[PDB]
Amino acid sequence: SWGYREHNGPIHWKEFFPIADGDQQSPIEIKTKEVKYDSSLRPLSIKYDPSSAKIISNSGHSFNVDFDDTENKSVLRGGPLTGSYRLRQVHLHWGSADDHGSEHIVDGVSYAAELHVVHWNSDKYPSFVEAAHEPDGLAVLGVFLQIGEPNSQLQKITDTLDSIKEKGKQTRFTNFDLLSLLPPSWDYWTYPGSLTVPPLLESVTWIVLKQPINISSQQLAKFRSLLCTAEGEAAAFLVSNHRPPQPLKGRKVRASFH
Ligand SMILES: CC(=O)Nc1nnc(S(N)(=O)=O)s1
Ligand SMILES: [Zn+2]
Repeated sequence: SWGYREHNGPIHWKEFFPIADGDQQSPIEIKTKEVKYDSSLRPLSIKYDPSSAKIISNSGHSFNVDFDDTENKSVLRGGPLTGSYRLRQVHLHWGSADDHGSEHIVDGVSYAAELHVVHWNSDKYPSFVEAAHEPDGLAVLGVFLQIGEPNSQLQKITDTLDSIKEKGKQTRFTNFDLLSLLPPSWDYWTYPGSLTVPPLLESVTWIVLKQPINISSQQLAKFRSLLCTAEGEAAAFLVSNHRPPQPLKGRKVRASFH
């Protein structure tokens, strides 16, 4: 089974999922010199209801804050999107050390971590499962985290880490102000890509914010104390869970800003 360890890591993924070498894989390196502004891009419209969050858990590959997507209370619209995309989950990627943990990298630079807000096209498809199999089915908002002062908006999440240390563990997580976690500026880059974890489906319209948010070194270290293994099973820490940048393959990276 896949993972981020030496024997089941990203370089080995093509062995289980041939699509790992697809033409629209994520993440990628964003080279600002090659980015083209597109006036046809609309401003992002983000409406998040704090009552949407339901639970947080350890999937074995990251922590997952799952939201109730039966309702249309939390949705993402605008940007490069056509229609409304319902909020589904929030998770985080990091590396074994502060100097290299983000999935997407900018001009050869890796941030310390990267937050992903996963949405699906509820306007066209019946469920996230089916949307995940369509080119225009998913939209993932990426937020870079860079080392800085402690971020009090992460406390709610970090306080639960011990209760979901083991893979499979979960605890109730509600009344979460996701919006306040985003940077003040929503300027972003967008390109067609895929999920960064198996099944690596190429159904994602990526929206990566340019402005990063802060996290202290102490805070980030807590996520590395999570295990990618289950209780009663041989232990292994989830010290790193980011996929290396993938070949752009001629895709166009667009900027919503000048
Ligand atoms: C259930 C679900 O959301 N699966 C995902 N797989 N990859 C994702 S990511 N890292 O590309 O946002 S989300
Ligand atoms: Zn992710």
